[PDB]
Amino acid sequence: AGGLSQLVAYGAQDVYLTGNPQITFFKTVYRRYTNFAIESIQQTINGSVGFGNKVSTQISRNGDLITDIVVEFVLTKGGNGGTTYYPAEELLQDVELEIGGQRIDKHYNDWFRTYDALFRMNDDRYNYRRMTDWVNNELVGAQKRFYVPLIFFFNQTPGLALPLIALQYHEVKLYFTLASQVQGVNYNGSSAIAGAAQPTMSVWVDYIFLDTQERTRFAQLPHEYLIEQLQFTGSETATPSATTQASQNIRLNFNHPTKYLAWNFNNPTNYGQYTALANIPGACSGAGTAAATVTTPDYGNTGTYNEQLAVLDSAKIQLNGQDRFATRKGSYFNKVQPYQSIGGVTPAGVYLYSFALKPAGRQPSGTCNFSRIDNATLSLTYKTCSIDATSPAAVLGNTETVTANTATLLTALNIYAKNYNVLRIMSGMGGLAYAN
Amino acid sequence: AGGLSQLVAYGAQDVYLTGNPQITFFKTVYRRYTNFAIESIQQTINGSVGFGNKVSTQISRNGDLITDIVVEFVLTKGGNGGTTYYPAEELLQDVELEIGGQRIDKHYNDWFRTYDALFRMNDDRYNYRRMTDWVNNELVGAQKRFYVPLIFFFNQTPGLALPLIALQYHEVKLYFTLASQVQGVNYNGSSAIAGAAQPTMSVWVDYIFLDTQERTRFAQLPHEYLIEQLQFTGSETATPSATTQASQNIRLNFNHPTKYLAWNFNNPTNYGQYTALANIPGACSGAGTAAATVTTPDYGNTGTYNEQLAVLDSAKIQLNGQDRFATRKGSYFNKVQPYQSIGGVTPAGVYLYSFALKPAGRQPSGTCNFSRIDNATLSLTYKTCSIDATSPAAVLGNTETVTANTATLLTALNIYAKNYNVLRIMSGMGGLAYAN
Amino acid sequence: AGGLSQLVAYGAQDVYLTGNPQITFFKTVYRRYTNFAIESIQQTINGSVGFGNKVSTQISRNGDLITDIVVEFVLTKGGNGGTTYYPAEELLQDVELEIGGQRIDKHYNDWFRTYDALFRMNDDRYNYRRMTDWVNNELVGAQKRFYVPLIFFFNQTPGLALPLIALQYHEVKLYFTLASQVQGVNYNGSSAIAGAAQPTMSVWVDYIFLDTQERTRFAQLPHEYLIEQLQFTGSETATPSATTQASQNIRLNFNHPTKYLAWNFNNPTNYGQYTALANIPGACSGAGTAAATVTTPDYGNTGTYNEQLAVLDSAKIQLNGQDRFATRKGSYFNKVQPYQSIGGVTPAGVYLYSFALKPAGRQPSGTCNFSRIDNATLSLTYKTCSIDATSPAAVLGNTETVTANTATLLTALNIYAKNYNVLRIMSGMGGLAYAN
Ligand SMILES: *[C@@H]1O[C@H](CO)[C@@H](O[C@@H]2OC[C@@H](O)[C@H](O)[C@H]2O)[C@H](O[C@@H]2O[C@@H](C)[C@@H](O[C@@H]3OC[C@@H](O[C@H]4O[C@@H](C)[C@H](O)[C@@H](O)[C@H]4O[C@@H]4O[C@@H](C)[C@H](O)[C@@H](OC)[C@H]4OC)[C@H](O)[C@H]3O)[C@@H](O[C@H]3O[C@H](C)[C@@H](O)[C@H](O[C@H]4O[C@H](CO)[C@@H](O)[C@H](O)[C@@H]4O)[C@@H]3O)[C@@H]2O[C@H]2O[C@H](CO)[C@H](O)[C@H](O)[C@H]2O)[C@H]1O
Ligand SMILES: *[C@@H]1O[C@H](CO)[C@@H](O[C@@H]2OC[C@@H](O)[C@H](O)[C@H]2O)[C@H](O[C@@H]2O[C@@H](C)[C@@H](O[C@@H]3OC[C@@H](O[C@H]4O[C@@H](C)[C@H](O)[C@@H](O)[C@H]4O[C@@H]4O[C@@H](C)[C@H](O)[C@@H](OC)[C@H]4OC)[C@H](O)[C@H]3O)[C@@H](O[C@H]3O[C@H](C)[C@@H](O)[C@H](O[C@H]4O[C@H](CO)[C@@H](O)[C@H](O)[C@@H]4O)[C@@H]3O)[C@@H]2O[C@H]2O[C@H](CO)[C@H](O)[C@H](O)[C@H]2O)[C@H]1O
Ligand SMILES: *[C@@H]1O[C@H](CO)[C@@H](O[C@@H]2OC[C@@H](O)[C@H](O)[C@H]2O)[C@H](O[C@@H]2O[C@@H](C)[C@@H](O[C@@H]3OC[C@@H](O[C@H]4O[C@@H](C)[C@H](O)[C@@H](O)[C@H]4O[C@@H]4O[C@@H](C)[C@H](O)[C@@H](OC)[C@H]4OC)[C@H](O)[C@H]3O)[C@@H](O[C@H]3O[C@H](C)[C@@H](O)[C@H](O[C@H]4O[C@H](CO)[C@@H](O)[C@H](O)[C@@H]4O)[C@@H]3O)[C@@H]2O[C@H]2O[C@H](CO)[C@H](O)[C@H](O)[C@H]2O)[C@H]1O
Ligand SMILES: *[C@@H]1O[C@H](CO)[C@@H](O[C@@H]2OC[C@@H](O)[C@H](O)[C@H]2O)[C@H](O[C@@H]2O[C@@H](C)[C@@H](O[C@@H]3OC[C@@H](O[C@H]4O[C@@H](C)[C@H](O)[C@@H](O)[C@H]4O[C@@H]4O[C@@H](C)[C@H](O)[C@@H](OC)[C@H]4OC)[C@H](O)[C@H]3O)[C@@H](O[C@H]3O[C@H](C)[C@@H](O)[C@H](O[C@H]4O[C@H](CO)[C@@H](O)[C@H](O)[C@@H]4O)[C@@H]3O)[C@@H]2O[C@H]2O[C@H](CO)[C@H](O)[C@H](O)[C@H]2O)[C@H]1O
Ligand SMILES: *[C@@H]1O[C@H](CO)[C@@H](O[C@@H]2OC[C@@H](O)[C@H](O)[C@H]2O)[C@H](O[C@@H]2O[C@@H](C)[C@@H](O[C@@H]3OC[C@@H](O)[C@H](O)[C@H]3O)[C@@H](O[C@H]3O[C@H](C)[C@@H](O)[C@H](O[C@H]4O[C@H](CO)[C@@H](O)[C@H](O)[C@@H]4O)[C@@H]3O)[C@@H]2O[C@H]2O[C@H](CO)[C@H](O)[C@H](O)[C@H]2O)[C@H]1O
Ligand SMILES: *[C@@H]1O[C@H](CO)[C@@H](O[C@@H]2OC[C@@H](O)[C@H](O)[C@H]2O)[C@H](O[C@@H]2O[C@@H](C)[C@@H](O[C@@H]3OC[C@@H](O)[C@H](O)[C@H]3O)[C@@H](O[C@H]3O[C@H](C)[C@@H](O)[C@H](O[C@H]4O[C@H](CO)[C@@H](O)[C@H](O)[C@@H]4O)[C@@H]3O)[C@@H]2O[C@H]2O[C@H](CO)[C@H](O)[C@H](O)[C@H]2O)[C@H]1O
Ligand SMILES: *[C@@H]1O[C@H](CO)[C@@H](O[C@@H]2OC[C@@H](O)[C@H](O)[C@H]2O)[C@H](O[C@@H]2O[C@@H](C)[C@@H](O[C@@H]3OC[C@@H](O)[C@H](O)[C@H]3O)[C@@H](O[C@H]3O[C@H](C)[C@@H](O)[C@H](O[C@H]4O[C@H](CO)[C@@H](O)[C@H](O)[C@@H]4O)[C@@H]3O)[C@@H]2O[C@H]2O[C@H](CO)[C@H](O)[C@H](O)[C@H]2O)[C@H]1O
Ligand SMILES: *[C@@H]1O[C@H](CO)[C@@H](O)[C@H](O[C@@H]2O[C@@H](C)[C@@H](O)[C@@H](O)[C@@H]2O)[C@H]1O
Ligand SMILES: *[C@@H]1O[C@H](CO)[C@@H](O)[C@H](O[C@@H]2O[C@@H](C)[C@@H](O)[C@@H](O)[C@@H]2O)[C@H]1O
Ligand SMILES: [Hg+2]
Ligand SMILES: [Hg+2]
Ligand SMILES: [Hg+2]
Ligand SMILES: [Hg+2]
Ligand SMILES: [Hg+2]
Ligand SMILES: [Hg+2]
Repeated sequence: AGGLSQLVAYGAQDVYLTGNPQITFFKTVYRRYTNFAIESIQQTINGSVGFGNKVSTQISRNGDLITDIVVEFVLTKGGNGGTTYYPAEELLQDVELEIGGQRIDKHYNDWFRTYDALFRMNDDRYNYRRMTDWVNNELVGAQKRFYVPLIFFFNQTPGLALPLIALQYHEVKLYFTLASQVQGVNYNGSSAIAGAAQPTMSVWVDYIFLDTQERTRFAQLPHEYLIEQLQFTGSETATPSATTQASQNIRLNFNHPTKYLAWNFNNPTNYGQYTALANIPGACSGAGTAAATVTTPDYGNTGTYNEQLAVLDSAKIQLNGQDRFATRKGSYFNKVQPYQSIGGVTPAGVYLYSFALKPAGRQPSGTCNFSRIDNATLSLTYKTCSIDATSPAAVLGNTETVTANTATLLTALNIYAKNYNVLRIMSGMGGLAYAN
Repeated sequence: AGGLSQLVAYGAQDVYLTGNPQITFFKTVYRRYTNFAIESIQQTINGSVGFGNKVSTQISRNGDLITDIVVEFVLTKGGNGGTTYYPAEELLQDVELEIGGQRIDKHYNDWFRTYDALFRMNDDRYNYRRMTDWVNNELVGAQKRFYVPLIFFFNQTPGLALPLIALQYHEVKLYFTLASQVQGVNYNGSSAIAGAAQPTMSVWVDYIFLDTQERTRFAQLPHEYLIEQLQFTGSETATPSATTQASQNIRLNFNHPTKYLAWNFNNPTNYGQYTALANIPGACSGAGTAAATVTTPDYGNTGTYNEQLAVLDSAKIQLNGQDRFATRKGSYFNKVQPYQSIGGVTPAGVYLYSFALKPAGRQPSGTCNFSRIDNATLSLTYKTCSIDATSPAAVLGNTETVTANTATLLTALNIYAKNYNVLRIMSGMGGLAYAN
Repeated sequence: AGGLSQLVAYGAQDVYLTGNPQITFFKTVYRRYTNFAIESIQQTINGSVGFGNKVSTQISRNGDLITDIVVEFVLTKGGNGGTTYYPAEELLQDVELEIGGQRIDKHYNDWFRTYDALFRMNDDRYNYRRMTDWVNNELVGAQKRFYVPLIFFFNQTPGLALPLIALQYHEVKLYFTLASQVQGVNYNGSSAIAGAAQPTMSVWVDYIFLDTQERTRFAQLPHEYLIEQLQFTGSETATPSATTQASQNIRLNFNHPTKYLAWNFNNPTNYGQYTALANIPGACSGAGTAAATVTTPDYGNTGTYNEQLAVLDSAKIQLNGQDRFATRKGSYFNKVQPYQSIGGVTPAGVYLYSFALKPAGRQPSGTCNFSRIDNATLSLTYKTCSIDATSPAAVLGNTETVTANTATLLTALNIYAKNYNVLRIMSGMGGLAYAN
């Protein structure tokens, strides 16, 4: 009886499962690895740290490899609860990775927002906001230390750790541009906050110290790294109409085998506003009260999952004038494409089309070579922004192809593409195999 | 100092960890794969799309393999906030997969509910409800597009992608039965909603386009696929008593090496009602107010994690009249079995017993061959449904082996079993190795 | 067009991705494994089950291997909503694993709390609280069955399943110490709850039944298992000042290759209180009301993510009087270290420093050999606990290096280290390779 009686229940169908076993689940043999040690070491920042200033850092050569890099910010609130939306993230307006004077990759604050909306999830995503925002209803004057993790290729997996020991004659530098205006810190809307403190900045790089055997191999041998890059093109959204469905074709200027496309429609006035402001809880300042105004967002709750507030009705991609796939609704690129390939949840206003089975995985799993495509076009059709944004009854009770009239503020269209490339390192110098 | 001083701290105990390294964490070699492309292509639906109608689709032969399949529904609300509970999921009452006239698998809406409660989790599970329900407090008349992803074997992993190119002489068809009554869409309780719109349906299949090398291999070579199937038997729950603990033995008519058993006790009147209605927040219409009534649920919040509202007190399985394991409480099959083998959270009223170490994984990891068992029995003991469901003090303050008196409405008992089988494909035809 | 036109877009850059394929994503070959069966079997408990009592269990030899072990508790509430905080977890004050009279590992209730805060996440972590607490606003007299899963080496992965069949001459025993006072069960603060029921205890061990081939191998062959252990040292926190920043150096008495360090500052009066009590929602009894008192916590909401309520300002580790790394703020060890190596979220007051790339993984990925270090020191600097804890305006609006004046109650400092060891099993006896 019990367990033993099930073992005896053996038949011909078990041959496909347990006939002549190859593995066992009850005796794992663990792999032995190369000895190493990790140390997070502070870097020197060249230039004056302040709003709207450009600063740079040349990575010191303390260890053999480098992996994670974190930027530390200390900021002080200028408003009360819900008046900030990822201020530390917005503050890092853009960050450039350079090896031997050659640009390897460059990221932007809006990419950090889009990456977080697509590829982070669950408690990890909430911990990320803890690192970049006030999430405890803090008031005016609250001061907090923030941690912005970089997400370049060697930051995302130790298997791509950048070998400083093999880059003897090439310096590795990071160029930072700090934002000038950050909501809830030094600016409230367009009015500056008097007495707002300048930010203080610190840069920390995690180093790997290798044993003698592997150290000598890294220094003497040539290396090839399959790395990822970011491509970004900022376009102007066609003005959506309250009487007709506007359309638009954007020529895609991308290169290299590309894993996926990701785009959003954002209002440049408000960081992360990817959807239309409306008079429903969390969609505008003072929503559901006598002070409701759809001109100003509920900053702490700028994001939403309500597809009704998204502006894109349908979209498709064309290759040399032919449909790459049949037109799908905007919700397909927001819900189904992340469901099929990511497995998290993406707020409305952020869209994905994946060429890869696993776009979040480092291992390649399907790409499109945009370097071999003469014409690539993103065809867009917008909803009819005819809903009264001040009426919750109208916003919460409407049809698929209409949206709030405040969608006309979503004037900026940001399209991102994540591609692969090869970083060859030999004779103390690094270089990308393909420029375009 | 720092990192380097830890490397020198080397001893005899490090031999088991780093002595003669086999792997390194800092130089990942990625695998090269076969070139391919994905395209989601719309299918033709034969038959009239409407409530209570049967429609079918014969998969067109555009590509070499097929993977994901999504059913698109457009629906209009008939009620306000919290008056729908997975309407798009319920609408797809059952879906049958057929290859060459032979049934390969068949799923049901209640299986989608049970699968979601057991194997989906976190943001992925919330994104799934976004695809199948209104989650933004929408009002009467709100119209939304829904996406119901199929979960047959080739839908769940690209490694089991169905090769249409190798099924030249066998058609692959899907048979859909649409529900007749869906709460919050065309029916409110048992009263039809006047002017309710018929649903519109669309079926999309993702195709894989293979390169010439692999294309020829798939078309000429014989193939064997280790696939999964669903077995379902619907039984009548024994009437639980308010004065004694009712018991019941259900003979299990299952076959094949089975990964796990999953069952629920549901009230057929309400979709997904797996627990007793009670006068506590979220457990009945107007709970905690003067309009509270335990005859009608809070539809938007039909599920619960409160074990007190579950009807099963204890259960065990018997093999040929002998205990397969000692009796455990119903909470064990709801909490511990998912904890030990799934790692998510399952609402009360859904129970699991796993024969596998990893029942959610496609790779087999332990099964029981129900084809070699003459008698398999699920022995059940029910709680004494003697709690006053209208009293929150009684519901929120009671003992282990009692439940709310409204548990007598949980009359339907659905038992599911997930088994393995072999799909052999050769000479343009597919066929299952084992029928029973 | 469509998918097929992308396949033709092939170039020289695709050689690194798809040139001469090694793998395919569309034909997974699953591994065949050794046949087995699982059975959860109840154990005998020696000694009287009660608050403050020590009981033990000698594992019966029903099967070949053992894996998961769960302790079942039945408890009755003595208070209303939010008056319990993981009572089943606290009740299991400490549990010792012993093989042949030799201690293999020993865990504590505070380790369960710290482990849950660091390595559990998402729905799994919420399901764990369902197994160890009331989470449905239950009132006085509610009785619930709880499940405390053990987390020794063979409990966490079946690949380390303890082979009873190979331990013929060594008994495997578990020694439990039950807590004497549990908030919300038999004690309210320091006042006992009259008529509180003694707990009832049950111990269940999951057995693996092996087939003849593998059974004989396990019984005759020598075995080596790479297992993990817990090291714990309890220290007294230096009294933090409201006028200066107190500091403290703790000599670390640890051994073996250690994966990570984890520590907290807790108030022994309240289970899991890792942060200072304050007059903000969820931080003290009756917070935000006329009955607010920072002397008593909101038990149901004892944890927090608000770094302001944490007492540690900065910390670093020293090796033989030299900095192992540069000083970082306490939030770094609470936010960044879990972000970089765990990927969840950790409440404030729990700190991590990892020597491993993946400290939650069983496969070793970097350790420090504390057996080869003569002096290891944790250097601590505390915040100035000068904030008026009774003032929400002061707590929610302050600077980085200050905390609430109630932080002086965080007098206990618990430091944990997770190390590796080798369990050798031969001739029917088990033994650890290294004692220190
Ligand atoms: C994003 O989503 C989150 C999750 O829903 C929101 O948080 C929730 O808000 C609703 C709460 O019920 C829930 O508990 C909370 O989780 C978030 O809302 C915004 O941020 C929260 C923290 C609130 O801000 C706090 O609001 C209270 C203010 O305190 C003042 O309140 C006055 C009524 C008192 O007279 C005055 O003395 C202040 O309070 C005292 O100090 C506070 C800190 C103590 O807690 C309190 O003790 C109890 C007093 O000390 C003794 C805080 O300064 C502020 O940080 C939201 O504010 C809304 O909800 C409050 C419950 C309500 O009181 C607020 O009304 C006040 O402010 C509005 C203007 O905002 C005035 O018109 C009104 O007269 C009153 O003064 C307000 O309804 C925040 O939301 C608001 O501001 C946002 C800014 O982006 C946005 O504009 C939003 O639409 C607004 O609703 C969401 O951002
Ligand atoms: C499942 O769990 C969710 C999470 O807890 C619940 O959502 C929460 O509900 C409590 C809120 O505090 C919280 O913000 C919310 O997240 C969910 O509850 C159900 O769905 C929500 C969205 C509510 O429904 C909305 O309720 C308000 C209705 O609006 C009318 O309200 C009247 C008071 C006004 O006079 C009238 O003008 C309407 O409002 C106007 O229109 C709305 C859309 C605008 O927002 C409002 O502007 C502020 C007005 O415009 C100017 C909406 O139609 C409806 O969709 C829950 O309703 C409960 O909570 C409300 C806060 C409260 O107002 C409700 O009372 C009204 O309805 C009840 C009957 O339902 C009447 O008896 C009462 O007189 C009043 O008219 C109500 O207490 C929903 O819950 C209810 O219905 C459920 C149906 O399955 C179920 O029966 C449940 O027990 C009910 O409580 C949960 O389902
Ligand atoms: C941790 O975080 C959780 C998430 O925020 C909290 O839960 C939330 O609490 C706020 C709610 O709005 C929200 O819905 C809920 O999710 C949690 O709070 C604690 O636990 C919850 C469940 C509440 O406890 C319940 O509170 C109501 C009590 O019922 C009595 O209420 C009286 C007003 C009635 O007169 C009396 O008849 C009782 O109610 C009747 O019985 C209940 C069960 C029925 O539901 C009710 O029907 C509607 C009546 O039956 C007809 C329950 O016994 C108790 O379990 C929190 O309590 C706060 O919030 C309540 C909404 C409010 O009513 C409470 O006030 C009562 O108690 C306080 C003292 O606690 C008295 O001073 C006051 O006069 C009144 O009697 C109270 O404000 C719980 O929080 C409190 O207790 C904690 C103990 O650790 C802690 O001390 C905390 O600070 C307190 O606020 C959080 O723990
Ligand atoms: C947690 O956070 C909450 C906010 O999120 C805090 O509440 C805020 O407090 C400020 C308010 O403006 C705001 O509305 C409120 O949200 C909370 O603080 C404590 O709780 C509140 C409710 C206050 O308690 C009340 O204090 C007044 C007492 O009444 C006496 O007042 C005298 C002036 C009269 O002379 C005397 O007769 C009393 O009044 C009478 O009796 C009361 C019950 C009747 O309602 C009233 O009717 C008109 C009178 O009837 C004859 C109340 O009993 C008590 O409940 C906070 O108290 C502070 O703020 C008050 C506005 C202020 O008046 C208080 O000063 C009085 O008490 C102090 C000692 O506390 C005396 O030294 C002084 O002479 C005066 O008597 C006081 O500044 C509470 O905060 C105090 O106590 C806390 C611990 O309980 C804590 O120690 C804090 O630092 C103290 O400030 C937070 O706990
Ligand atoms: C989508 O957005 C548009 C633009 O914002 C919005 O239309 C605006 O609605 C407000 C109105 O003042 C503006 O003129 C209009 O542009 C639309 O709302 C819905 O469609 C419009 C055309 C109205 O429908 C018409 O109602 C009157 C009725 O005689 C006529 O047959 C019908 O077509 C909206 O109805 C609302 O506004 C009317 C002015 C008002 O009279 C209505 O009250 C009647 O009906 C309600 C129930 O709907 C009864 O409770 C009441 O006693 C009375 O009979 C009503 O307030 C309509 O919105 C309303 O219906 C939709 C679904 O069709 C949703 O449920 C809304 O929540 C609900 O307000 C948006 O859908
Ligand atoms: C489980 O479900 C059952 C069935 O619904 C429920 O019993 C129902 O309770 C309501 C009552 O009207 C029905 O007859 C009964 O079927 C049960 O509740 C609990 O058990 C019953 C037997 C009552 O206990 C008895 O209370 C009276 C007392 O003299 C006697 O010694 C005791 O056994 C429930 O107590 C409630 O209902 C009584 C009618 C009422 O008099 C009680 O008030 C007294 O006690 C309360 C505190 O419990 C005092 O605040 C008050 O001043 C007075 O002294 C009380 O309302 C009992 O429920 C109560 O206790 C349980 C735990 O035992 C829970 O905390 C409840 O939340 C609480 O209401 C359910 O447990
Ligand atoms: C951190 O904790 C400390 C200790 O708890 C706390 O200081 C306590 O604050 C309360 C006060 O009674 C105690 O003496 C003090 O120990 C600190 O709060 C902040 O710093 C102190 C020094 C005060 O600043 C001073 O305010 C008066 C002003 O003339 C002077 O220039 C300024 O330095 C706190 O201000 C509060 O308490 C004062 C007694 C009161 O007069 C203030 O009201 C004035 O300012 C407020 C806005 O700040 C106006 O709305 C009001 O009309 C009036 O002009 C005020 O209540 C100061 O806290 C206040 O400011 C900080 C940021 O500096 C936060 O926003 C607080 O939320 C806010 O209350 C804690 O930061
Ligand atoms: C969106 O459509 C709404 C309904 O017509 C308008 O109310 C709104 O106009 C804005 O707000 C109103 C109140 C007026 O002040 C307008 O001048 C303003 O542009 C539209 O944005
Ligand atoms: C923390 O600092 C607060 C502000 O000074 C004090 O109120 C608090 O003192 C406690 O509470 C007050 C109300 C008094 O009762 C004190 O005796 C008590 O110690 C400090 O803990
Ligand atoms: Hg393309
Ligand atoms: Hg418009
Ligand atoms: Hg079986
Ligand atoms: Hg009953
Ligand atoms: Hg060390
Ligand atoms: Hg202090």
